[PDB]
Amino acid sequence: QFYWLDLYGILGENLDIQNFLPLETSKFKSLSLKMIKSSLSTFLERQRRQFPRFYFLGNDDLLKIIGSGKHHDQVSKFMKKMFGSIESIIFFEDSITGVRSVEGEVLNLNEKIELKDSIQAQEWLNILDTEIKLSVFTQFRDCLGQLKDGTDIEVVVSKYIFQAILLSAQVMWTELVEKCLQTNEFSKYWKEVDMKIKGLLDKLNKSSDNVKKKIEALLVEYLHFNNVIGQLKNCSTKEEARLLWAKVQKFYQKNDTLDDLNSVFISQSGYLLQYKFEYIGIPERLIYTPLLLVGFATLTDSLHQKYGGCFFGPAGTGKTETVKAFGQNLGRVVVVFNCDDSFDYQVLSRLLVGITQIGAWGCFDEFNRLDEKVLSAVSANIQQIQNGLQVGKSHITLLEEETPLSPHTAVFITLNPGYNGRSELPENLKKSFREFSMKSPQSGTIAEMILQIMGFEDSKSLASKIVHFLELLSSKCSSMNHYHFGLRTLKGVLRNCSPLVSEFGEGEKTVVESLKRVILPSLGDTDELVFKDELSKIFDSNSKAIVQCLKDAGQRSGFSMSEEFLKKCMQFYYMQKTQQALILVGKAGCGKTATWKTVIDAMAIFDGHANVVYVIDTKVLTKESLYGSMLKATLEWRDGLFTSILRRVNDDITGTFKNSRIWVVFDSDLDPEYVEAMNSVLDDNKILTLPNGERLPIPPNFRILFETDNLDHTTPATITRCGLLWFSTDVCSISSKIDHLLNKSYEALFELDKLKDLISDSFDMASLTNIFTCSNDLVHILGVRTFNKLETAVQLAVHLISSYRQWFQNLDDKSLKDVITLLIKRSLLYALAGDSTGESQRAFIQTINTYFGHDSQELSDYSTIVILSFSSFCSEIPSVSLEAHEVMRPDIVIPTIDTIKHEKIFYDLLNSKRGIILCGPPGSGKTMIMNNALRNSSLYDVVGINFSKDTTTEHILSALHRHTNYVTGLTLLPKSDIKNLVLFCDQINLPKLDKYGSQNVVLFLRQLMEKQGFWKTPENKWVTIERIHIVGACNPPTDPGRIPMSERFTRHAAILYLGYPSGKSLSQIYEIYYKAIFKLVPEFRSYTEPFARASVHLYNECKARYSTGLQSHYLFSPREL
Amino acid sequence: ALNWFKNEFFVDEWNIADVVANSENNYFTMASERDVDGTFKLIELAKASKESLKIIPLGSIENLNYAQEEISKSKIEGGWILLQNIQMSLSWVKTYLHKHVEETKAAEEHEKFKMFMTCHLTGDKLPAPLLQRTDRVVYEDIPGILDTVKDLWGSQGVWSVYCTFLLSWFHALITARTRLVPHGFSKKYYFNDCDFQFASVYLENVLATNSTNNIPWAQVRDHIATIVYGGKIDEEKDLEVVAKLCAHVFCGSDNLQIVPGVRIPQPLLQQSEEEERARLTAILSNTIEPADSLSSWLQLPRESILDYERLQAKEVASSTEQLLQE
Amino acid sequence: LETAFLERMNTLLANADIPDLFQGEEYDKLLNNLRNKTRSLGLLLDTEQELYDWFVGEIAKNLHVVF
Ligand SMILES: Nc1ncnc2c1ncn2[C@@H]1O[C@H](COP(=O)(O)OP(=O)(O)OP(=O)(O)O)[C@@H](O)[C@H]1O
Ligand SMILES: Nc1ncnc2c1ncn2[C@@H]1O[C@H](COP(=O)(O)OP(=O)(O)OP(=O)(O)O)[C@@H](O)[C@H]1O
Ligand SMILES: Nc1ncnc2c1ncn2[C@@H]1O[C@H](COP(=O)(O)OP(=O)(O)OP(=O)(O)O)[C@@H](O)[C@H]1O
Repeated sequence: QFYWLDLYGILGENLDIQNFLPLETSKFKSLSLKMIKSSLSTFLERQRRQFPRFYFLGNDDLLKIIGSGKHHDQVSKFMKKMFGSIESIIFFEDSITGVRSVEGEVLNLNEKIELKDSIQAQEWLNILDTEIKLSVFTQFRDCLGQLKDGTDIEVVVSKYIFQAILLSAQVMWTELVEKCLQTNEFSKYWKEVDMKIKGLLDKLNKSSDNVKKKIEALLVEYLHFNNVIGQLKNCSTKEEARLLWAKVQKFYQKNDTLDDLNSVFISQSGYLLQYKFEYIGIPERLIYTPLLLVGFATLTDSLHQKYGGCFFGPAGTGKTETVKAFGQNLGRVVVVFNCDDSFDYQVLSRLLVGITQIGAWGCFDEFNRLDEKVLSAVSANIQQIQNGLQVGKSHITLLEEETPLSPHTAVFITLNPGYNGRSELPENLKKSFREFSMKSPQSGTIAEMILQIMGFEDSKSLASKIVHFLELLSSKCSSMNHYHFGLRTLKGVLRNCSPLVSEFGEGEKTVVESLKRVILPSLGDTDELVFKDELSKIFDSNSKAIVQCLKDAGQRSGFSMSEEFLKKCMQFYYMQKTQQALILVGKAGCGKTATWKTVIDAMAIFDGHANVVYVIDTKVLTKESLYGSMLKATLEWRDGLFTSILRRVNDDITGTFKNSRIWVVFDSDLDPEYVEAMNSVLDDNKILTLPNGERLPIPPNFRILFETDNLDHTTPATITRCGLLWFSTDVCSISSKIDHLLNKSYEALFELDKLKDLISDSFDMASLTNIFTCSNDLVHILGVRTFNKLETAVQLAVHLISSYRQWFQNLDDKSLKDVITLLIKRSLLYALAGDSTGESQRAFIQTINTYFGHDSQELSDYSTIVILSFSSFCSEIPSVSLEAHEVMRPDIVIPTIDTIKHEKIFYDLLNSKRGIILCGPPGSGKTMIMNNALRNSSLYDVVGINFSKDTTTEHILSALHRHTNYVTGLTLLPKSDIKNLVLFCDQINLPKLDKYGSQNVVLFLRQLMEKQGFWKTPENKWVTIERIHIVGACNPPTDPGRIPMSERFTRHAAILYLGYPSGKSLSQIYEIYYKAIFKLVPEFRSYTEPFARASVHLYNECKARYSTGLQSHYLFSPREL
Repeated sequence: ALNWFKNEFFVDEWNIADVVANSENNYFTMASERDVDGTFKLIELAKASKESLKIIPLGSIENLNYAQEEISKSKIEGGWILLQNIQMSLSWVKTYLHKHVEETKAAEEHEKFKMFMTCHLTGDKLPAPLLQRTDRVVYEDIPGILDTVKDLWGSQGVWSVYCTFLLSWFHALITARTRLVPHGFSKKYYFNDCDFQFASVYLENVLATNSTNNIPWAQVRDHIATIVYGGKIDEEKDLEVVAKLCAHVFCGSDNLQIVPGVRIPQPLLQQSEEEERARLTAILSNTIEPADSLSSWLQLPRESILDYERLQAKEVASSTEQLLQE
Repeated sequence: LETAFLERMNTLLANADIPDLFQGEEYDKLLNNLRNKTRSLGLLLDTEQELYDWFVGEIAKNLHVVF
């Protein structure tokens, strides 16, 4: 009944919209419902025209707001998106008595707004906008009246909203400083403002939350006042005083006019700006510095002539917050967009239409991320808006529609030049903007003022020491990419000092603890030593519960809690308290996943909150699948995976997310063309901006994790926003990892317990240490570190030993020890030296036999166990008798010992459910050997894919279309319920690298292996894989055109090297072939040997003589034979 | 030494207005390097010609379709149409514009049509068949200091004209300084007509509210150094150079030695605006830019500009010798 | 004209079929056609696996490609 009820509430029970929607009204009456609902976009655009702020609501949001005009519940819920500064509407007696800001401030209206069912949302919302403007002005008027009369500052702050008190204080400060400027008497007024600062600072310690926030912001403003007043007091001449005073912002009121809302204006450098009296709430105020003031000056100069403002410079200097603070100072709130390459001409044009009609100020962040084409195209619209404002036009034409021009708008752009993934503005677009450099903020003043606000005993000394220490670290640490000690790091430190004030006592101890927590987790060993020594040089000087939670979580999950592992867990736990965005960088297999899962589980134990975690592979997904896409053909927005998750969390239909944490893990390489889209999500804006116009807030408990192994192509724009955790080395020893793997393999399985004891005794680290040490010296083709090869050893050994459980009950102790020893030796051999050549494998067998002890069961080249007794493959090779025609068959394999060994080990590995990669020269028999191994099986079907340069995830998924079914998360199963599927990947390493050095298809295969599932993009659902295995083959990564594959993939698969057969082997095989053929002419069968010899000799001499150094296509292999 | 040849033999030289005004063509291609754009030259031209110039940037299908329609209209009814950054849409330059221009090679039947195209000399290749039909003009800065100030002055109550004259000198001097990339400013920068225009606006705004002749010269210096021109400057050394030049020019002295040649006295408030403009123009036109103006007028070490100037002369002379041998 | 052409001809010679040409209802139709042809040839193939195996085998038998 859902769809009819939805469209009935939307379209059915409404006889006013039929004058614009007569077709849909009649069509609904007859009733397809979905298509009618998608046909209402024209009316939605009509409704947007009647209230410009509606451009920040999606189509569904407009449908809801239009429908529920009889309740006025839903309209409140959109205030955060429509106005930004307002959280909700305060209703009473079917009328509005006030509004509630984001910070919790309540604004009362001068007159209650009576509501009716017949009055549409746009109508009384326009009334509300006028009423909010009038109420803010009224409180400003009354507060200025009281302050000018002589009322004390401390007895007015508790009566009025922040804006009224701020602007009254500013106007009085301007007037009084100008009167002081009339003469040389500045000492008395400096003392007066100092006393006011002291009074407010003392009152701060005795305050409620809202009063606390108001007093903090007022203290910021009065510290700026005092600094300015002191500077003017210390000028030499009158001209110096006038020169200094002309450069700061002055707050004047037109007390001689009739227009109330336009009575206040701002003077700076001879130019005047109009104060708007828009409600902004109680935002965090920026400490005033010379750079901030000069930025305000440049923005004022640009706005005088209606030119677009522009700030450029390196990342982390406070450009966007400078723009926002400028807007706040002018009594208005700036709408912030996050530009991306998903924007095009239509998106920017629509956003400009919205900003035009609203009368809002818009700031475009990361403007360089727009591609060149749209940067060229939108210059016409930029020029038209500028010309319209300068001339005084009443309408402008955008996207073929004439729309009104609200004479309050402004366009600002923030751009970071010279960064990866950024572009360059064309000249005819730059000429429409006034650029200003923001290269270096005055961090010392910021630190000093913030510390003074926090109430620290000595702000000057601590500010000096912190800033000097950060400079020393930036000067002394090694040359590494992820070292940034600029303003964002300073803010992280100072913010972390806040919760620790009562822990240490408003002194140096808090500062040093904050420095440690912020900086140490991101440093290496050398830089850790430098940090600790320097911190000791410059500065003079109980976690038991969370530690025990971590211990419990680790032991229950089964990971050894080593000292390094616990250290990293503790650092992560303290970092995630205040950082909503963390990056974990370490080598493949070092234990990042263990670290963050363990810490979240410990937090779940400690707090009792639920934890829902989503794992997204950024590179495998395209951007239009991750962040969603607008279909321009229908103008219909459809969410991506990340956008869908955020929307669902914000909706919170059942309230399930009120007592839980949401974790989003990006398990792939950082890519500046993906992660930068979330810049405004990660930084203080905490907002996701979509191209369609929506603005999705980020909940306070919504944290994002990035997991990768490099920071090569990542720019400072992301590194300086996210807290960074650096893993120098593996979190545990080889013994601990073997213990974990053995416990997990056993638990996955009386008899098994004694067998567990036997196996654990067999895995004696005393000899395995030396075996690994001398394994490290071999040549590994497409190799992997020893630390990431242990998994194959343990898994295969456990599988092999458990396969013989049926015959252990009747064995003596010596027999059991011998079988276990031989199986473990063979598994260790193939795990460590499987990717080496034959001679290397035999020497490694020799070393294994040496180190396990002379008195242990010996492993040999072709040793095996038969149904128990020990034997060898060399005695178990049957002969083959072919008929002549059977030489034409593709599925004939002449048996031989090396073939049997390869087939046996491959099949054993496959049974253990370990992914397999075959590697060897072309023609060595990889696909043949695979095919022969599974041809005679009854457990597996085979599906083959041929990979190439331009294959994608789509080809691999389409290859399984006729073999698999989707069965309701969702599951993907083989169609047959008796055999599994083995999906063999031929030439896995050919698919080329993208512009940043990644293989999306190989990452997709990694996701299939590791997570046993993937994300279905059109529906944004999780698909679990049950009975599909992944194997593949490639040539070595030295032949032309082959792409080396990252360790993060290959660590999940055993690697077997397959070289060419020896000369005698080829001679015997092809002698057998010629013997089969000569049955046609048996009178020449005496020549079977010399013909085979001639063929093999000719092959060898052609291969040696005609190399690829002559022609690229001179490749010779047994295929020719 | 290089200018010797040009001055001795050649007795005339054309500008953009000369080329457009005296041409049988009606399609014009302008080219420049990065961060140099002559769109304002075309708008000044069109205003001087009392022509309606419509400017369309290319790079998107919407602007392209609108451009096709407006090209048709501008060729049937008349009017000037400008297509910016044609290299951005070569697949349309090489297909649509290529065919149409040949068609207008044929019609030559409407007198009030002119099409202008801009492109970058450092960008991609435009098709030769289209390139060799339209007229071609290269836009670049005026090399001489006195020439630059003369042009700026020619493009344009006594205090207003006096401050404009000083600003013209300042703009010429700073633009000349930008040539010495390793000696003048630490980093390469560009200055254009918008900086001059904003400086003029600020100077007029200051003059509007200082009727006492107590000109706040310190405010003028700080604003011009820091905001109008300093906004582009991201280095302390270069900003100090700018501050030095501002202190030299806008000092407010009774008679400024703006260069080792002309001295500029302050105006008399008893004189008319036309009188003071005539006096300033006479002061400008009566002087001579010396051979070593790169040093004396910019106060640079001679040995520093020597490498710059000599290497330019070396390249020019070497190319001339190679061409003459062949 | 495009590298995609190569991406097709590679598959077509690495394996008999091009799976992208016979997805969804195109697959269903293919199977139906195969069934009809099978009945017309006096062969008994019941499942989609048998039909598709016969299809790819005949393709490998009959089609020759000359570059
Ligand atoms: N005057 C100030 N007082 C206090 N903190 C400030 C001040 N100016 C900037 N900050 C701090 O600087 C950071 C704001 O930087 P912002 O987000 O604007 O960077 P950005 O230049 O836009 O970055 P990017 O190039 O990475 O996009 C916040 O930490 C803010 O607290
Ligand atoms: N404390 C520990 N004790 C035992 N084994 C551990 C411990 N920590 C990690 N391991 C093992 O080490 C490996 C750690 O890999 P993990 O799953 O954490 O991914 P990773 O190192 O982040 O790699 P990738 O980025 O490739 O996914 C796993 O085999 C895990 O079993
Ligand atoms: N008994 C045998 N042992 C080994 N090779 C044999 C035997 N009988 C025939 N051969 C030949 O060995 C070659 C097997 O190589 P195959 O064609 O399977 O290569 P591949 O592993 O798929 O190679 P690539 O990586 O280039 O795709 C074929 O020429 C096959 O004819």
